[PDB]
Formats: sequence, C-alpha cells, structure tokens
Amino acid sequence: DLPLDPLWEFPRDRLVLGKPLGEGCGQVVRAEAFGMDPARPDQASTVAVKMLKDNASDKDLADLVSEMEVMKLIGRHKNIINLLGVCTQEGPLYVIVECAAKGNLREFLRARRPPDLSPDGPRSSEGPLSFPVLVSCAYQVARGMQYLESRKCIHRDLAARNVLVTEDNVMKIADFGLARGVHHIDYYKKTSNGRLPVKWMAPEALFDEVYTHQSDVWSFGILLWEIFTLGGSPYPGIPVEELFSLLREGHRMDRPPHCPPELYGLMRECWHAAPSQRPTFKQLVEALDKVLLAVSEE
Ligand SMILES: C=CC(=O)N1CCN(CCCn2c(=O)c(-c3c(Cl)c(OC)cc(OC)c3Cl)cc3cnc(NC)nc32)CC1
Repeated sequence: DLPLDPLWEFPRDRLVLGKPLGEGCGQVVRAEAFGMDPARPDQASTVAVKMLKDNASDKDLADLVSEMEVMKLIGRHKNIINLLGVCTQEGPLYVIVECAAKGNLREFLRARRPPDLSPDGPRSSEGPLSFPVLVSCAYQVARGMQYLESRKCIHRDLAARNVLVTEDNVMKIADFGLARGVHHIDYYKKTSNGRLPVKWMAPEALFDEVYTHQSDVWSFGILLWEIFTLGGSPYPGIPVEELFSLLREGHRMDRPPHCPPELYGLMRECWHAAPSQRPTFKQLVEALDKVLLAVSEE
C-alpha cells in the first residue's frame, strides 16, 4: 500500500486517541502521543490527529494523502500548524500535527470581548484584549502567511476561523494545504457556524476564479477587520446577492469602532481592486511591525 517514510513515520501504538476537535470535511481528533521527541520516549504530549471518515471514497483517501505530502514539503514555521508525524503502516492513515489549546482566532476574540457590569477590583473596565496584543495577533498571521508564500503556498480561504491559537497565544495558520475545489463553490452556502466564506474572497477569485498570493492579501485584509471587531462577521447584514452587486460597484467595509486610522488604512490597502496595488505579506509584516514597536514601553 502506502510507502514508508521513516523520517515522518510514527508508531500508531504510541497514540491514544481522544475527543474530536471540530467538523472537517476528515475526522480531527485530539490525541495523546508518547515519545514524539525520541530523546524522551515515555514523555506525553498533546497532539492533533486527522483520519478518514467512516465510509470514505478513494478521493477522500487521495485528498488526505495529498494534504499529508504538502505539509512535508512546506516545512516548519512557528506561525503555522506543523506536521509532527504520520501513521501509514499496518492500520488506518493518521496525520499528526500540532495541537492548539485555545481553538480558532475568531472564537478566541469573541470570547474575550470587553464588559453595564458591576465594577469590582481596580480593573473592571479592562478587558482581556489590549491593542498591542491585537496587533501582535495580526503580525503573527502575516509572518505565517509570508512563510507559506515563500513556499509557493496559496491558502485560498484565509480567515480568523482558519487561524489557531496556542496555549501561549501564538497564531498558527490552519488548513493551508487543503484542496478546496475552487471550481465548484456554492457562494450562497452558509456553513454550520453561520459563516459565508464568499465574504473572504478576492474579486479576481470570486469573479474570475483567479487565486494568487495577492488574493490571500485581500483575505488578510478581511481578517484584519475581524481582529479589531473582536470576531465580527464581515459585511454585516449583507446577503450574498447584495454582496455581488456591491463588490461590482466597488463597495468596501466601513471603519470599525475603536480602530486607529493606521490599521483601517492597511485594511483598505489589502482591498485595493488591482492586486498589484495591494501590499505584499512582506510589506504587511513590516508595516505591522512598526506599529507593534511603537507601543508605549513605560
Ligand atoms: C473545513 C470545514 C470544517 O468544518 N473544519 C472544522 C474546523 N477545523 C477543525 C480544527 C481542528 N484542528 C485541525 O484540523 C488541525 C489540522 C490542521 Cl489545522 C491541518 O492544517 C493543515 C491539518 C491537519 O491534519 C492534516 C489537522 Cl488535524 C490542527 C488542529 C490543532 N489544534 C486544534 N485545536 C482546536 N485543532 C486542530 C477543520 C475545518
């Protein structure tokens, strides 16, 4: 059956599968792994494991294998979900990646929105989220995307919900190696979560089925809006039908409340019609870095 890759192959009996982590289009499971670091063979670690759905066609198998091989080639970076190991021999196909304890960025932000709350303590009107951390989140997603771009990897669905947050609040770009079938997209279809993925698509991607890294930049611009709305849904109260014509008329989202003009400027820059007139991820990393270092250091 599948070829043995000793560099990545991990003994399946060293896995202890646990509770699911989400939906997927295979099954994702939180698992316990022993000896992932071969220097510490009896040391436990929490990982994420992707497997095949019950009654999976040969396509579902080919998709996961394809996704497995993409992650091998892209390599390691602190701001993406990294491949840890695989199980290809003598049993079902397992793909083992890093686990993000705090879930996706959208839920992270929404669950940490600021407080008519009865004031206790010295910091009652002080929410968990502060401006510099928000910028840091944006900066990390940018650096992560930059790495992917350098690996000639286009995400095609960059969004706050496709960014994962670790125990130490590190942003990791999720699901970057998926074959999402961009020729059969139901633009009207609303996900289980209530999301309309069409709201993250660049015009050249939506209208012309053209994806580039500049297409991801457009998406990143939408992600920027999500961050500083603390998990707000883009184009509020606009159904897909209206979004079509609005985008054709060149409509853009308004400046969100409590958002400095520097960042709304970057958003609008990412939403420039001409892809060449949008910033690169390298420029985004640099721009966001300047804002990050401009914080008051007491
Ligand atoms: C697409 C529709 C959908 O409805 N959904 C539900 C939400 N979404 C679940 C997040 C659960 N989840 C993953 O899918 C992965 C993960 C990632 Cl990103 C990979 O990218 C390359 C690859 C991979 O296998 C190869 C795994 Cl297994 C890693 C991961 C780490 N941590 C956590 N904790 C919540 N959850 C993860 C999966 C997509």
